[PDB]
Amino acid sequence: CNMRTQFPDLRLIQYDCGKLQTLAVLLRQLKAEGHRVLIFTQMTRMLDVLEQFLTYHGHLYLRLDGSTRVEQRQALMERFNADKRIFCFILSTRSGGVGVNLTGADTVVFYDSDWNPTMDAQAQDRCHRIGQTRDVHIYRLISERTVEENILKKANQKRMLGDMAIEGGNFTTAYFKQ
Amino acid sequence: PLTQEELLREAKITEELNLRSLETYERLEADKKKQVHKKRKCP
Amino acid sequence: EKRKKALDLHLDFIVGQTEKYSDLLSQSLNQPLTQVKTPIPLLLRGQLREYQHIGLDWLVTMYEKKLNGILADEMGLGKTIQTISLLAHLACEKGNWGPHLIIVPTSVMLNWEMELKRWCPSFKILTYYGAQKERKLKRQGWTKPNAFHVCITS
Amino acid sequence: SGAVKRQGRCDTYATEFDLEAEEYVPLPKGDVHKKKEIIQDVTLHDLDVANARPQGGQDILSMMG
Amino acid sequence: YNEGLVKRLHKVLRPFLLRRVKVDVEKQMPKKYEHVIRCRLSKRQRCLYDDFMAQTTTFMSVINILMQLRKVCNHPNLFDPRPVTSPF
Ligand SMILES: Nc1ncnc2c1ncn2[C@@H]1O[C@H](COP(=O)(O)OP(=O)(O)OP(O)(O)=S)[C@@H](O)[C@H]1O
Ligand SMILES: [Mg+2]
Repeated sequence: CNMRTQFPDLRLIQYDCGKLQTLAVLLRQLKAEGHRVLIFTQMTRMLDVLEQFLTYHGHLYLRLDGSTRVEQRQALMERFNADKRIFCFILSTRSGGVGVNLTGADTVVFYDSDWNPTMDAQAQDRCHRIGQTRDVHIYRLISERTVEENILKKANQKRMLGDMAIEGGNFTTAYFKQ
Repeated sequence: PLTQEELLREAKITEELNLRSLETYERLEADKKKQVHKKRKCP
Repeated sequence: EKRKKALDLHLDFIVGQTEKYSDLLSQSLNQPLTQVKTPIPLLLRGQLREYQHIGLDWLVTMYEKKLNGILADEMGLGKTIQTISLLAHLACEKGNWGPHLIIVPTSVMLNWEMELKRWCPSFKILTYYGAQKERKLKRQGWTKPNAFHVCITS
Repeated sequence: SGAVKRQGRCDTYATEFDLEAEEYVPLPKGDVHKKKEIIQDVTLHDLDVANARPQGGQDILSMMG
Repeated sequence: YNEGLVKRLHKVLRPFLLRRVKVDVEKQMPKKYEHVIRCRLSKRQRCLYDDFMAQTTTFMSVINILMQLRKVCNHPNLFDPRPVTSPF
């Protein structure tokens, strides 16, 4: 068989992407310290490549790629919150709605950043919501000297605009009473 | 053209019906969730 | 040169009208008996948190002052519960049993129906899901007074 | 070539046991049947060797030879 | 930065908008931290990125180039996997 057909080494998947190397280091550290990770990406093909990388490294994962049926989504949520073996839960930022309660994890890794910081905020709130009993750490991976720095700059500008506009004013009844 | 008291009485009847419906939906959902979690084998 | 002055005077007029509205709202909210003016709805049949009660009071103030508003509470603070409490208050005290329309995303529709039935079973809830024939059948005779109180639709 | 390679047990079954002695592989994300066109660099000597010491039949006689 | 304009906008939006953050309302809430990690590109990624940035100057618009660069930064396997080599 080895003399009959040759397949690309699974190792070269990580070698061809610096994000994958940094994510391998980060995921090994997180599993050593005993945490659970949510990986959010904008592309489902990136979900497939992440499946290859995670299966190569031995991290058990579940997947909700926005094409899964609705009745399956609640089952996946319950399984992930109940099972302590599942290390990662790869997700698409634009999917899942608002009804997903992923309080089981305690770490969020954004493989790529959305242009709209509200979508990233919803992805974070998927794990930072009420009823969650651990500190939440958000990891954002950005490729140096690429468009991703522009994406992060745009997202930060939008966040600053939101802080100026809505968060700047108290917008509560306390201001009217005072 | 109905008055407030008639609306309150109709609200009471509809409240009874809606509570029945809510209880039935809760029972069905709980039973389905309990049945999903089951997993066994054979000797 | 005149364009800047015209824009400034128009913005000043808008700011003045908005300041009048804000002053009216502040005067309405300052009425004494912490000192929440609006009591809990007798039909609410649930326990609200303090800030939810404050939001209910603000919503009732907006209704009385006849101003439309955005409830931008963060996720999980109970925006749906606040809306249901507002509707229960209006129906019980104001008599506003009138047909209300709630447009929600399709995924959240069943959850909203569940919340309406949990908090306010009194309301005759109509849900507008289904195919064209089912929707037409569920419509039939909905112009009748006191035929449906709240409608949920996508 | 009729070359069959087993890559692994599907990833969906990686949670059933704690020690299975298996290598798991994700589900393929394309179609079941694929056709790929590639450019092969060969020499005349390679053709001569392939047709003089054949090993493409995958039969017992090829192994024997 | 002209704070007067921001204050005027706040005044305009004041009677209609009601906002509450979980920080001020739900006190028994775990803290959150945000980390940004920089990553470098592989040789394959660098070559594909340079090829696309060269395609910027000539039919592909800035949007298509933008999407291709985002895909390159994600993973080069999104374009073409490394071939499975077999005899002819
Ligand atoms: N006073 C209360 N008593 C019991 N449960 C409550 C109370 N207030 C809110 N909840 C619960 O809070 C949860 C969220 O209610 P919602 O009103 O839908 O929050 P939300 O602001 O709509 O969140 P999103 O933005 O829709 S995801 C529900 O499961 C309610 O049962
Ligand atoms: Mg809601």
